Amino acid sequence: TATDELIQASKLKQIQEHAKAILLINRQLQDILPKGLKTQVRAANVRGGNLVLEAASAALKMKVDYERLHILTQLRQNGFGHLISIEVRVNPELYRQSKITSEDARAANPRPPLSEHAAHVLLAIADQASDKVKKRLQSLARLAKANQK
Amino acid sequence: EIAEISRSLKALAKELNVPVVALSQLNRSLEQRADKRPVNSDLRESGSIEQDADLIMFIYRDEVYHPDSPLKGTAEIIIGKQRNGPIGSVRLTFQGHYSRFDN
Repeated sequence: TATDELIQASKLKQIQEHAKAILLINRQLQDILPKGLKTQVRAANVRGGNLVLEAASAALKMKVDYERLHILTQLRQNGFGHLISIEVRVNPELYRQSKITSEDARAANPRPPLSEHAAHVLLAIADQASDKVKKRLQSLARLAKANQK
Repeated sequence: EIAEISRSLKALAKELNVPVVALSQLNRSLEQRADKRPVNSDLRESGSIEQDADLIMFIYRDEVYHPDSPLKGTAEIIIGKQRNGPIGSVRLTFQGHYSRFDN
């Protein structure tokens, strides 16, 4: 299917570009991080010289912040010389790849409040409409909120 | 029952001197074959409506069966039966977003 053929190639391109680097960092973090932090802290994104780490809780973020310089130094020694800064965020059960899959084809932010323009056109039609339709058009135009200036 | 409905609609068309368009579903057996375009035999299995129809038109979309078809957005209208004209096929632009066929 066309949808399926368009999928894998895009995923592979992302891995070639930067997901592989994230995976390598995640592998390195397992060696760098101490005992109970290895499974609770992961690399989420890499952009230019900035690395974004995610901690399961704010308390864990503090522990990561304590060793942040150690992590950055070791990543550079292992070939990530481009990394110069680390941002630590708190992420609970929120699924990284699943969020990407769910909101991939353009940000879906629906903003449907009615415009004063629509109310004006509804009233313009109401002038030519029969009494029954005129009342419904005026009712819809009354429902149209704007109040600009 | 379907044969009587088809006969009654043809009688209605003659009575009022008006074209009567009736929509029909193709038989499920066609999906088992899925190798060629729809034919009159696909409708005969559902009430022998062919005998009463003056014009039979089939709708075929290659993109539905083959998403990688080069005919994406094109629907083929197949003339399966015609009393006052030729049989053949017409390609139309199918715009699903607008629920419209264009020439």
